[PDB]
Amino acid sequence: RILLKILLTILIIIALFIGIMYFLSTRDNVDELRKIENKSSFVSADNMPEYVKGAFISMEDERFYNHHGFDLKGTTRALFSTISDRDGGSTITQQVVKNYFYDNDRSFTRKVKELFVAHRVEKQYNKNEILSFYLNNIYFGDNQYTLEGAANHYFGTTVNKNSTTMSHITVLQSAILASKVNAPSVYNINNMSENFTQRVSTNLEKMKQQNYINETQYQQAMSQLNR
Repeated sequence: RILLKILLTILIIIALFIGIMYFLSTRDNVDELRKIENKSSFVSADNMPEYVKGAFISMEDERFYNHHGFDLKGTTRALFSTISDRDGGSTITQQVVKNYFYDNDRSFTRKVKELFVAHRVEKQYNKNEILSFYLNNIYFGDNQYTLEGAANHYFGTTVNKNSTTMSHITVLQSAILASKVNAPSVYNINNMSENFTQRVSTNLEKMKQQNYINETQYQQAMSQLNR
């Protein structure tokens, strides 16, 4: 029975190991997202075609508005399949937090602070705006980090439903960007591979699957792509 108590001490010590981790979370603030809500090229979600929105949602989080900034079962399955696939499963929120606080370093201990920062944003930000902070903060093909910052670069078009200037966003251009979110740099948006071409089709299929797009619009995104 003495052995079943040493399990305690360890777990309690793992338990407090995660306590201190909270202690650390403090030093970084929640406020950038308004600053990064200003940028050389900026946009908001509620002023973007929904299929652009789902172009990433479906991909990085099938049901992003449903979770409260954490996909505990899919995320577990995620890290359960990372080691078992080497191929989500962190939704859209944390992604921002990652790109926000710690771009240079990767770690588990980082993986943890990360989630404390996950709590701190759904509670300080609506699930539409965080989504947008996501898009106006990420790495695209060339040196672009907002969604609009690459839109004109590559597609010379616009992610604004409103935009009367630079051609309306297309569907068959939107998956390509869900790809982008991690696509660089082995994969390139200028000259693609054969497995590269593979994914967006998958990516699109969910936008169809989870119905961010009806049927008709999908083949017109499955035709112009193979030419």
